[PDB]
Amino acid sequence: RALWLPGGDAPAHLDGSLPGDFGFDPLGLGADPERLAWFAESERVHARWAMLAVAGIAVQEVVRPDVFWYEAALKSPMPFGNSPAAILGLVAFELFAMHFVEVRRAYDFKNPGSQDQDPIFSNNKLPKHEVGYPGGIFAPVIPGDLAELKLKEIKNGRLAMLAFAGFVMQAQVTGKGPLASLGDHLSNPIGTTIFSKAVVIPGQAIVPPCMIPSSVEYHGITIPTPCFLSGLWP
Amino acid sequence: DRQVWFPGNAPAPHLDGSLPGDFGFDPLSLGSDPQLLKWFQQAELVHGRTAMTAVAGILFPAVATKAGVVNIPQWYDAGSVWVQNNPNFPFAALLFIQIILTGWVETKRWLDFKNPGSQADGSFLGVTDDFKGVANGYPGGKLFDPFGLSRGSEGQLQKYQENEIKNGRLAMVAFLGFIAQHAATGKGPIDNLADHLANPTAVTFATNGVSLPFVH
Amino acid sequence: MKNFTTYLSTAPVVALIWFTFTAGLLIEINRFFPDPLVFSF
Amino acid sequence: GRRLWAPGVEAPSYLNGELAGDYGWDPLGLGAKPEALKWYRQAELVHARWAMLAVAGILAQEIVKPGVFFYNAGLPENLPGINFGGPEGKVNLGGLLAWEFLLFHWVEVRRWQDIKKKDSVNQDPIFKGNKVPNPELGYPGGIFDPFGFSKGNFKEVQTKEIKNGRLAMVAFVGFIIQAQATGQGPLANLGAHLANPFGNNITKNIGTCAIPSSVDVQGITIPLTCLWPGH
Ligand code: CHL
Ligand SMILES: CC(/C=C/C=C(C)/C=C/[C@@]12O[C@]1(C)C[C@@H](O)CC2(C)C)=C\C=C\C=C(C)\C=C\C=C(C)\C=C\[C@@]12O[C@]1(C)C[C@@H](O)CC2(C)C
Repeated sequence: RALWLPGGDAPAHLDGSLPGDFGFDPLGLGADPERLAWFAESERVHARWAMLAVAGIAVQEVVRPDVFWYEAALKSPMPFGNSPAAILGLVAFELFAMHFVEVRRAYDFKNPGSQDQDPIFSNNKLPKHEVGYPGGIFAPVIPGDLAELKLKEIKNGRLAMLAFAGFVMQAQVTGKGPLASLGDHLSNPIGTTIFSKAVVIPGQAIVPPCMIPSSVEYHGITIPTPCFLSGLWP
Repeated sequence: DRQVWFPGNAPAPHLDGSLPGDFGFDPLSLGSDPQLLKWFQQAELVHGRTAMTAVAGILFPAVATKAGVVNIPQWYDAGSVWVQNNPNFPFAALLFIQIILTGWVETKRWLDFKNPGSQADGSFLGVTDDFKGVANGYPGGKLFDPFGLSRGSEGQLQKYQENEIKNGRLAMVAFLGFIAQHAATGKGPIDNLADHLANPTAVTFATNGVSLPFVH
Repeated sequence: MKNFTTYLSTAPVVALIWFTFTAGLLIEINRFFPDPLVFSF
Repeated sequence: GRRLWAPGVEAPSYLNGELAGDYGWDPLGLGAKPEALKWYRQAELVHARWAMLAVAGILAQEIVKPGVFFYNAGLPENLPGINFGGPEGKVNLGGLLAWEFLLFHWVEVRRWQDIKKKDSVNQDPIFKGNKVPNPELGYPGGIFDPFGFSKGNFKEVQTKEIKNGRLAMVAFVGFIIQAQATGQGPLANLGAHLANPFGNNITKNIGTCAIPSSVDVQGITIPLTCLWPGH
């Protein structure tokens, strides 16, 4: 099968049944089978959340170039309530909704087929499916076969996870959005890479400062905004 | 047989190579008794894991302090800095909290040593399988090994056991070096490393001042 | 190690350890609490 | 091999002529194990070819630009005047390091996977029709041998390669030590020896380390040292 390192050997606990199985497990994290199933569900949900986040960051940077996505919570709209404390109501609503939907997903994982019935309307029922791939009303149209689409989903999700890590780290080291950093790299390719402004030799070390402030004052809360392991930066 | 600490010398006859990191090193024969050997194996594992955590928590803040990003105090001064910066948290209260928490976890570990698997009865909040223990000094389970790196394969477990014991011994020797270098230079370990890297022919133990008390 | 611990369990060695502990406890009590004559605080 | 490195010595039992340039020379016995011998043969091949290219580059650069010290060729102002892009087109050396790091990580991981398992990365990963024959380890061929010079006596041309590579490695060590002792290029050293043989040789330069202790390259200070404690 396609291996992350061609010519190498896949570990024995990765047979190739899972979508996107390229034999990449050098640490042996998935050698326990129930841990492998749990980590497959975790990879799927991480991939989908990172896909949505990367698409949202790109769109809301294209739509609003004057708003930093790192600082987008400070300038977020407030369509509900006339008070600055209306964020706690939105937090409560989000916590209730995500608790419901994630408990539904988790109990589908532990008990397969248990959460297939609509709790309100007993006629509505999801058809029988696999764990982590609900289908039914969640997938009204499937443009193609399931296995190739699953491979496409996991590949795009891994790319989006790497892209979100890049978005975060570039926001810390540049203080600016993704496509602006891409334009700065396109303007000066030789002098904008991480290898350009960061050099560590045994003599001395040059570490770029992070432009994000260490804290912000959000209605008298003083939210800490630490640069992610900035002392270990090159 | 296996590789030994002194090539050409036979290993200690009470060390048969079953334990991780067995290089046959027991010149004082302190591990002749098998029960005392299990006790000393738990001692070495606890010392090594504590040393590994301590050396990481000394080195990474000191590396970050050397780069100028933060101003975390050196390891020999952090208790004083914490006490001076926390007047509302008395030393005795912090010590009491540490003593009761460590006493709870260490008494559980001790009672598991006396009777293995005895903490698996569900008396602590219904925890049954996770407190059973895999081997002497290797608890495992879903709590202590949540990634399941010991439940995958046997050879992977032995490789990780060798990694753990060798890095633990290295960290213990490193902490001894931390003590000796602070007593000789009055500076942090990353400060000592930076001073050595700046000019290694003149920054040596022979030039600190206390390793060679004479003028020379 | 068993024979060495049996030697440490002999009566003069046990007496030395116990009397060192007791004498040290009395010495450190009289150091931390100098001149105790009565049970008064 | 048959002709040995010294008269009267005997070859080790694991060195009797499989490899080219086998003179039965292993005083430390490092090639006693076949896996270690294969790894060290790969190391000798890449060291030989890199020293080959290095000696060719050092000799050719003194023909074209005799006024540039090859020891100082890494300095940004000793670079050729070319446009690296940006506001001024000046070098940055970070992106220059990044290019080489990425490309050489790819090609050397490919070579490493070849060394671990023979004929395991012969195929082109993208265009699967393309393939490398790889008759022996360290000798890939195909697009690496376009003129097909290995179709004849493979052992003889392998012997030529390994012997020229050993000469190139010794010559590169001589280049480095001469540049550190004199502060001049190799052909300048040869001309100085040809001018005054008894007044300019190793006995007059071995005590001096002409390289400065440290240099400053666009904001960072790289420490420098000779290969011996000269002053
Ligand atoms: C690999 C072949 C190679 C060789 C033999 C040399 C040789 C030399 N270079 Mg050159 N370079 C080489 C490649 C490159 N150089 C440069 C750019 C420069 C510059 C800017 C300079 C040199 C200089 C030098 C000279 C002094 C070296 C020294 O003493 O520093 C001391 C050496 C060290 C402190 C260690 C250096 C390498 C060491 C053997 C370890 C290898 C590095 C590993 C990646 C370490 C891994 C790090 C991990 C932990 C992440 C010497 C003639 C200097 C000079 O003298 O010019 C006047 C100088 O200023 N070179 C680039 C960037 C395109 C290279 C690309 O590969
Ligand atoms: C060296 C060591 C052990 C050495 C023992 C050896 C070699 C034994 C060898 C032998 O027995 C054998 C095998 C066989 C026998 O026949 C012969 C001998 C030769 C006898 C242990 C160290 C072990 C060292 C340990 C446990 C380290 C832990 C220290 C801690 C917790 C430090 C914490 C903090 O430093 C932080 C993190 C932050 C700071 O700011 C504050 C503080 C609190 C100071």
